[PDB]
Amino acid sequence: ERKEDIIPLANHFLKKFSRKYAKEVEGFTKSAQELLLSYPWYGNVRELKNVIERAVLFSEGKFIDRGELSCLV
Amino acid sequence: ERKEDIIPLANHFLKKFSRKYAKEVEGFTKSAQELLLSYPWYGNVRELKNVIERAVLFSEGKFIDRGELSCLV
Amino acid sequence: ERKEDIIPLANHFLKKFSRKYAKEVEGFTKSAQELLLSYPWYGNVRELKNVIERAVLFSEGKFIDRGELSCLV
Amino acid sequence: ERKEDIIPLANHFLKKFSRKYAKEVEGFTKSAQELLLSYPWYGNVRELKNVIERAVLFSEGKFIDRGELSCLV
Amino acid sequence: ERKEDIIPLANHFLKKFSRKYAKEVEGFTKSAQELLLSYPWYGNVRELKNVIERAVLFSEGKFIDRGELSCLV
Amino acid sequence: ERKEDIIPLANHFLKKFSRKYAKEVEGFTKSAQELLLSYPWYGNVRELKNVIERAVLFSEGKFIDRGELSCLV
Amino acid sequence: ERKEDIIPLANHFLKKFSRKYAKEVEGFTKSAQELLLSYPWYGNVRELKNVIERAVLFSEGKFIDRGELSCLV
Amino acid sequence: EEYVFESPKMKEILEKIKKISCAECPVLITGESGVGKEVVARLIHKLSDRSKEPFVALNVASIPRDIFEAELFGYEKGAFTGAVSSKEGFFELADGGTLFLDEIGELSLEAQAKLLRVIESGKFYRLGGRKEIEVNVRILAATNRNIKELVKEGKFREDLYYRLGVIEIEIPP
Amino acid sequence: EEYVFESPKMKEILEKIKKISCAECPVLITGESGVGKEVVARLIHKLSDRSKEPFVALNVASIPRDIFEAELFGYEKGAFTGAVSSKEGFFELADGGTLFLDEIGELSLEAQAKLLRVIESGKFYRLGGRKEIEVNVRILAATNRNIKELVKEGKFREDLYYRLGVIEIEIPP
Amino acid sequence: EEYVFESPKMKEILEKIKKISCAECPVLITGESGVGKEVVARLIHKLSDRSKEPFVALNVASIPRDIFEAELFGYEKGAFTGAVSSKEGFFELADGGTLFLDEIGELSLEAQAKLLRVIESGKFYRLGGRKEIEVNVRILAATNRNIKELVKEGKFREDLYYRLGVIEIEIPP
Amino acid sequence: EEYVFESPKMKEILEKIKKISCAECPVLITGESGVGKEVVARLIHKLSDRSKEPFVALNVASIPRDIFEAELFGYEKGAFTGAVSSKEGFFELADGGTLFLDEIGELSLEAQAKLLRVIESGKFYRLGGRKEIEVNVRILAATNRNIKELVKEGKFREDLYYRLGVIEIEIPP
Amino acid sequence: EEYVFESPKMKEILEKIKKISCAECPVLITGESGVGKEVVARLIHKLSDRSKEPFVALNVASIPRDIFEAELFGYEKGAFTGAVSSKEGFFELADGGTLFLDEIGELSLEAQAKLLRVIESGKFYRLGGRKEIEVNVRILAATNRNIKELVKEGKFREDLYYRLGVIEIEIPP
Amino acid sequence: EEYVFESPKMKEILEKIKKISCAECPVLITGESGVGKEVVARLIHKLSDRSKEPFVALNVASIPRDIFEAELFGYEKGAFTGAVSSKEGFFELADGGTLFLDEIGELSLEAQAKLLRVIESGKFYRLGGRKEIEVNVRILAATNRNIKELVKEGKFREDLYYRLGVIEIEIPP
Amino acid sequence: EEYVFESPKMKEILEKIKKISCAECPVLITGESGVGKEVVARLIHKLSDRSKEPFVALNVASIPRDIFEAELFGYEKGAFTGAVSSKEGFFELADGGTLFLDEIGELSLEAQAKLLRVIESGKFYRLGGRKEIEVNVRILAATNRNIKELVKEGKFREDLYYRLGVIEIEIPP
Ligand SMILES: Nc1ncnc2c1ncn2[C@@H]1O[C@H](COP(=O)(O)OP(=O)(O)O)[C@@H](O)[C@H]1O
Ligand SMILES: Nc1ncnc2c1ncn2[C@@H]1O[C@H](COP(=O)(O)OP(=O)(O)O)[C@@H](O)[C@H]1O
Ligand SMILES: Nc1ncnc2c1ncn2[C@@H]1O[C@H](COP(=O)(O)OP(=O)(O)O)[C@@H](O)[C@H]1O
Ligand SMILES: Nc1ncnc2c1ncn2[C@@H]1O[C@H](COP(=O)(O)OP(=O)(O)O)[C@@H](O)[C@H]1O
Ligand SMILES: Nc1ncnc2c1ncn2[C@@H]1O[C@H](COP(=O)(O)OP(=O)(O)O)[C@@H](O)[C@H]1O
Ligand SMILES: Nc1ncnc2c1ncn2[C@@H]1O[C@H](COP(=O)(O)OP(=O)(O)O)[C@@H](O)[C@H]1O
Ligand SMILES: Nc1ncnc2c1ncn2[C@@H]1O[C@H](COP(=O)(O)OP(=O)(O)O)[C@@H](O)[C@H]1O
Ligand SMILES: Nc1ncnc2c1ncn2[C@@H]1O[C@H](COP(=O)(O)OP(=O)(O)O)[C@@H](O)[C@H]1O
Ligand SMILES: Nc1ncnc2c1ncn2[C@@H]1O[C@H](COP(=O)(O)OP(=O)(O)O)[C@@H](O)[C@H]1O
Ligand SMILES: Nc1ncnc2c1ncn2[C@@H]1O[C@H](COP(=O)(O)OP(=O)(O)O)[C@@H](O)[C@H]1O
Ligand SMILES: Nc1ncnc2c1ncn2[C@@H]1O[C@H](COP(=O)(O)OP(=O)(O)O)[C@@H](O)[C@H]1O
Ligand SMILES: Nc1ncnc2c1ncn2[C@@H]1O[C@H](COP(=O)(O)OP(=O)(O)O)[C@@H](O)[C@H]1O
Repeated sequence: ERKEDIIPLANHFLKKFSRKYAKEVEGFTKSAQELLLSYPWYGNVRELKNVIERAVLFSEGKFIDRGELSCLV
Repeated sequence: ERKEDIIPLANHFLKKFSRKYAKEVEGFTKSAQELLLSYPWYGNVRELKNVIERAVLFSEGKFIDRGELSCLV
Repeated sequence: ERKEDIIPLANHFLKKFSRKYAKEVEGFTKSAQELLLSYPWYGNVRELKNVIERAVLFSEGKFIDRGELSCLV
Repeated sequence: ERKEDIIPLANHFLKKFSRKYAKEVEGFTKSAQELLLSYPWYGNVRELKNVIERAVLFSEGKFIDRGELSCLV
Repeated sequence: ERKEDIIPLANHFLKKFSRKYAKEVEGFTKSAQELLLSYPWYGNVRELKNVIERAVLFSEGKFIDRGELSCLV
Repeated sequence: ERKEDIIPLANHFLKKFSRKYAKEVEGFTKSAQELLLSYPWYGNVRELKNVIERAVLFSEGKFIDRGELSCLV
Repeated sequence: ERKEDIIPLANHFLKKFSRKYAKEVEGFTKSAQELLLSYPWYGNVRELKNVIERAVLFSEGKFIDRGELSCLV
Repeated sequence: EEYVFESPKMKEILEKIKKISCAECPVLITGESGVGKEVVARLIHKLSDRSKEPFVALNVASIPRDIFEAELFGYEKGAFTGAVSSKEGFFELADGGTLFLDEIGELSLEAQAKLLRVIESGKFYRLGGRKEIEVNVRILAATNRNIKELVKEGKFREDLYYRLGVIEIEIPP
Repeated sequence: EEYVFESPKMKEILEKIKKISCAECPVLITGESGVGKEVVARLIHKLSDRSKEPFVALNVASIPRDIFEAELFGYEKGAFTGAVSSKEGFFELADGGTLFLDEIGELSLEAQAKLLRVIESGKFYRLGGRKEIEVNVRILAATNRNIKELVKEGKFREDLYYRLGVIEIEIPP
Repeated sequence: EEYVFESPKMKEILEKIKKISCAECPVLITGESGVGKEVVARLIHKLSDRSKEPFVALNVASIPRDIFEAELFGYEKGAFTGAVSSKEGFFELADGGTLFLDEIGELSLEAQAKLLRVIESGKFYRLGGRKEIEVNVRILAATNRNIKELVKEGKFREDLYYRLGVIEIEIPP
Repeated sequence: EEYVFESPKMKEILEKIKKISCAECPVLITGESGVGKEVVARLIHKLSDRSKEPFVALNVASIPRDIFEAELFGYEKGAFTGAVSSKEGFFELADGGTLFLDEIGELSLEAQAKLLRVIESGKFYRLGGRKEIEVNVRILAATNRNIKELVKEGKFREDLYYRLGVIEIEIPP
Repeated sequence: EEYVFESPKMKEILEKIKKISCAECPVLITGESGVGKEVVARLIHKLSDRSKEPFVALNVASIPRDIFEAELFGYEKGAFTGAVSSKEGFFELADGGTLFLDEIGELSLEAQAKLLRVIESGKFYRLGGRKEIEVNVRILAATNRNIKELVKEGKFREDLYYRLGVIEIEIPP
Repeated sequence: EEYVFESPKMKEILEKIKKISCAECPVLITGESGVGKEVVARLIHKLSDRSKEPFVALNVASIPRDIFEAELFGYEKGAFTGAVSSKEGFFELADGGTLFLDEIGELSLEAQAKLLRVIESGKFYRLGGRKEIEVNVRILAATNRNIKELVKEGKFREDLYYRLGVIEIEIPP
Repeated sequence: EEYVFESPKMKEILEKIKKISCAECPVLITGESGVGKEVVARLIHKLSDRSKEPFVALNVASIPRDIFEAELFGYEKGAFTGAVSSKEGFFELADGGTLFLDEIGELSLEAQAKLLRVIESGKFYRLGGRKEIEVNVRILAATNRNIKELVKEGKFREDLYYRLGVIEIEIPP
């Protein structure tokens, strides 16, 4: 109920971890950003924190889209 | 089959209880002693133990005869 | 069983705390004083001590009435 | 089993304390002396020591009788 | 199926116990030795161990024969 | 599903144990090697580990064939 | 296992103490000497040392026999 | 006002109760349904030394034969699927007071025994294990059936009979 | 006065008891109900070296089969919902004295075993875990059923038979 | 004199025992009741390097399933109402020697696991907490049931099977 | 030679493992019995930065639920009858390395909590008192049950789920 | 951006928090699971005068009831087998800051008391002996159970209630 | 205004307090929970000669039984892992004033003794060693249990009873 | 008036005391609780040559086992956190007089030894280091337990037994 938070938060996280695991990950793609906004996030902020540490590690290029995310969300 | 035991035993018991319930009961009368010897005592020593605790309590004077006993035996 | 104590005590307390938390609270209103006298005070003096530290903090103006009190009592 | 000790001892004690707490207590009354002799004194000399320090303090006049004692013994 | 064992074993046992219960029992008689060899010994070595502790205790003189044994075997 | 592993592994094991129990066992014979490859090895690597510690101990000469193995496999 | 020591030792001790506590005790009687020799003396020399200091003190006349000893041994 | 006793045989039975006063030996009451058995137990106890003490009356028929040996005594945890706590007991609740077992004949052989053991030892254990509780309860059995008979039918332990048969009162219809 | 033994077979059995005196091996007594079994146990023990020592007689039928293995031995805390203290034992209460188990056939296979283990080792543990107690109790089993039979029915452990079957007395009706 | 082995299959099994001598891997013995299993364990151990060392044989059936996991291993204080001392263990008593678990199939899933852990690690803890004891005990399981079967019934842990199934001896009726 | 991974979904899962390499967040592995869970943990750790560091795998089922909270963590002296020394811990033994808790669903609510506290704080205390030890252990939970479900059954703490649910791998039968 | 409060009753509760700002009297928070209790504690403290000071939140359920009275407070050396140093405390770690005890009802009677003593005196001792430490910690209890009830169940000390019941906030589901 | 005493038995008890004024012998107060015990102690002391002197009230239940004998008296350095200084004492803090031990029955046998020694000698030592401190504290015990009983249960030292039983006040519910 | 001794065995024991007069060898008194042990010590000393000298009676149970070896003897500074002065001793206070150790069995093995050393040498040191004090104290041990037994339990040093067992008095209940 704060879809206006998912994309900013997520982006926070993607930054934390991208720096924590030294990964050249800059950010999410549109396709991905959508998904993140549609997911119900039962865990809420917590679950997104995990979903993205996980997506940062699984990340291969500079961005994240339906690819790594769908694996979870 | 030890009628030579009934009167001594009985007398044991009458003593135990007369002292246990603080009753001025000294002993059985002839008339009573007879009965005790005629009873078949199926329960044997046990039944006599009860029959007399019971007779000691039911006792009113200093002795026990056909009176209280017949109530049972 | 000392309704003659509630209003004086209460007034003691309201003073302690009003001074302890630097609150411009002078005292209880009639409407409030009534309530305080009707409450059963199971905790007694203790419960009133708390009920009022709490009411002193919750206090907004110079007085306390049904308002803050009802919150509790 | 030294009832010949209770009254002398007691009297010792009543003296100790009467002097220890500056109490104008001279001694026990008959009525009291009886009680002291009937009590079983499980604690024995010890219990009597206490029973009387206690009775010396509780004492109001010059003597001690059924009054203060019964409170205990 | 080791009748060549019964008499030696038995003799072992009779020694153990004769010494365990301080009994002047030296050994089995012919008549007895026979029996021991004919018994089927379902319990085998165990049963013989018992049969003889038992026979050592039941023993009256210096030897054991049909007497005590038959009681069992 | 790695029959290309049975013979090498087995050979690993036969070495471990041959050295662990100081047994002059050099290795398996053809006849034996076949069997080892045909067995389904439900336990897999584990079962072969056991089957051979066991075969190393049971070993009598310098080699192992249908002999000791059949005992198990 | 040195019964040839008990009576000499004992006699040593009885001398030490008889002199240590100024007691007119000269020595043990036959009856006593026997006992001392039969006792197992678990404590050995030590226990006898004590048993006799103790017997020297308990001593009443000039000698020691079954009397004082039995108290212990 | 008062209670009701006036016929000779009862004018009597009341007294028998009164005498028994100073006692604690179990009592066996027997009479047809309605005769006043449970009214006598209650009176015996009003008269015993422990009148002020509790009266734990329990109909032995008012409980399925398979749960009596679980509620009379008590229950040691996890021995029967589902146990919120080792179960207390009417024996334990009746500790210090009377335990009026109504309709005795309806006791399972297993409990008939288990009672006997507690009438003599006075100690009991909840299920398998050992006794760890102290109960002082006066037994008061009342039944409308003829005990003796049941003994030849094997439905009633004899030794348990004589044990409760210390004092025996029989209420005439 | 005295007790009663005068028939040959009993004139006997008394002596067998007397001889057994100086012993401690378990004893297996068997006779129809009422024959005097429990009277012999009691006499065996009055005669054993430990007469002055306690006599812990317990009817194996006077306790629900599910709580025997909780009271004979003992109980280790919190293993069954509700435990006021790890439960002591009749074995422990009988320590140093006799333990007359009446009506043996009525032993669960689980305890029949658990007893055997204590007849040989003499050590026991209350529930799961290990032995931490020392008990010196002479076993005295008495049953009115025919043991042997029960062995072919599988209701009675054989090895436990021979173990108690050290000394065996049979009371004729 | 001596012991008894003369049939081919046993003339054999004796040797298998002899060879196994210099070993310590657990051993799984299986045969109908009475076939000589527990006689082989005993012989295996008389022959192992640790013959002079103790032999801790314990019937897994001779102990209520709820107290096995309390006596095999041991017990950490106050975890079950009543604990006189953290309970030692047959594992600890068998330390340095053999531990012949008879009738394995009768192991609770909980202990079947707990054993496995000690067959591999060799370390164990008494209840909740961690291992603080060092035990060197050679496992010797004997059962009369068919293990494999039990595995498809889920009553017997498979991995625990293969672990004890290092050396396997089968006694023919 | 090598190990075995060739199916797409696993050709995958291997990589997921490889990527996770440079990490330490707990990992939750789930698949039917036998699927290779514990084989993946082991591989994850062979690949993590701490491969050379220890691997403390412990089956949560291989220990009675009442002694897990005594061996996982550790134990502060004299808190349970019998304590030879405050008990170390698998957590402490796994310090600096991996701690593979197998069959997580089998964690008591009490430990499920106690673990959570150590997954976040990383500090723990043996029983009552406070933390005085420093442990750096990477949690690796594997269970064959469906966690989520258990959460609606209340048998599994949710917050502990998401905490271990950082990285989640699911092995297909 | 920000946090979330907009419903009347909460539009409220926020303020109550704000007012309470300048205070230190303990606070009792109560609401169903998930309602935001622990979110309010955290906010109360972000708002108290000691926001910059530590926040020592500890789930009273996340620790075995026997080790809470060892970790909350602290521990005096050698009092429980194995002590590396007299154990510090969450009370001591929370000194100068907040100590949010979650799920209060789960406090042992022993600690419920021991807390009370520290809510009034503010001094505490690690085990037997006397207080030698100075702690200034604001108590913040939150529980989802109904305290009052627990008081008639005897599971919760009343005087400890009123002590924490200085300021009481109730979060509606 | 004032305090509250008006019923005969209390109209009394107040005076008993007043008389006791000029004394120092310990006092034993007993009444159901809430009756006013701790209110009387406080009054006794407001009335004793040492009213202006401190009042060291300590609930004997508000401290784990293993740390009471560490805080009541005091503690000699390095005797229990971790000691910042030999621990002072409530006895030492109460020196010159009153020491109101609430709920006495809850005293360990070890301290029950240790108190006795200080009620007679008035000297005490912190742990092993000897007394090196001088304390003048008037003992004031209050308990809601029946002391005498506890004496036959062995949970309460008798000689310690009579020692505190110098002056005894009983508050009626 | 006087004291009380009139039964033969005591008519005796008094004399034994009288004879022992002129002695100083330790004395071992043993009898059930209450029999008069501590009354005899006191009398022995009233009769010894040192009657006018002090009587230092100390209950070995009235002090936590960890502080006895700190108060009996004494304490050398800074050896245990917090020491106001090297602690004197009951031995030193009893110097020149009697030292009646009540309930001896309750002596730690460490002190049982440490006493022995002082019963023979008469010299002692407070903690680590060497003896620097001269004490002439007559030992008077009294215990209600059976010493000998304790010796086979290893709870009581034998050589310390025989040392105190110079003169031994046994008070019959
Ligand atoms: N508003 C937020 N902005 C950025 N990160 C957040 C936010 N809220 C929570 N987080 C992160 O998510 C996790 C959830 O934390 P927490 O505050 O404990 O949740 P809860 O509401 O259950 O108390 C934290 O570890 C934190 O780092
Ligand atoms: N010979 C006797 N003399 C005196 N009292 C006896 C005698 N025999 C039995 N009793 C009493 O009778 C009761 C019957 O006891 P018991 O020995 O158990 O009988 P049983 O022969 O059935 O074992 C006992 O409680 C005992 O007090
Ligand atoms: N009569 C009173 N007048 C003013 N304040 C009081 C009065 N009685 C109690 N209080 C206050 O209420 C609280 C209750 O204190 P307390 O005396 O300990 O109660 P209790 O009767 O349970 O011992 C105290 O902290 C005190 O400050
Ligand atoms: N060959 C033997 N020689 C002497 N005594 C034996 C012999 N065999 C067994 N025994 C005795 O008989 C009993 C039977 O013992 P055991 O070896 O356990 O039998 P099983 O073959 O059933 O294992 C033992 O207590 C032992 O003392
Ligand atoms: N590939 C292998 N090469 C050599 N030995 C192996 C191999 N795999 C397993 N083993 C041996 O077999 C046993 C099986 O081990 P493990 O890895 O635990 O199996 P699992 O796959 O069930 O986890 C081990 O003790 C090990 O020594
Ligand atoms: N003697 C009596 N006097 C007055 N009322 C009686 C008497 N006997 C029985 N009653 C009444 O009759 C009813 C039947 O009682 P009860 O004794 O319990 O039946 P039962 O004898 O079958 O147990 C009771 O409610 C009681 O009030
Ligand atoms: N030989 C006997 N001499 C005297 N009384 C006996 C004898 N045998 C049995 N009794 C009596 O018979 C009753 C039955 O006793 P008991 O032996 O306990 O039965 P069971 O043999 O079934 O166990 C006892 O109360 C006892 O007094
Ligand atoms: N091969 C054998 N030679 C001699 N005696 C044997 C042999 N096998 C078994 N026995 C005997 O048979 C009995 C049964 O023994 P056991 O092996 O313990 O049974 P199980 O195999 O069921 O465990 C033992 O007492 C033993 O003396
Ligand atoms: N992918 C795989 N490649 C090779 N062997 C495997 C693979 N997966 C499992 N195994 C084998 O199967 C066995 C089962 O292993 P495990 O993963 O421990 O079971 P579970 O998944 O239930 O924990 C192991 O001994 C291992 O050698
Ligand atoms: N009022 C709120 N505004 C925003 N988030 C909230 C609010 N209340 C709860 N939450 C969120 O819900 C989760 C549950 O939090 P919490 O308060 O810790 O549960 P509980 O009340 O049971 O202790 C937190 O992670 C938090 O981010
Ligand atoms: N006689 C009394 N007069 C006025 N207040 C009392 C009286 N007795 C008790 N109280 C009140 O009741 C409360 C209970 O007090 P307390 O005596 O401490 O309980 P307890 O007797 O269990 O120790 C106190 O807070 C006190 O204010
Ligand atoms: N022989 C006696 N004559 C007179 N009083 C005695 C005698 N023996 C004991 N007492 C009394 O009994 C009480 C118990 O004393 P005590 O000897 O100290 O117990 P214990 O023997 O357990 O140490 C003492 O207070 C004392 O007055």
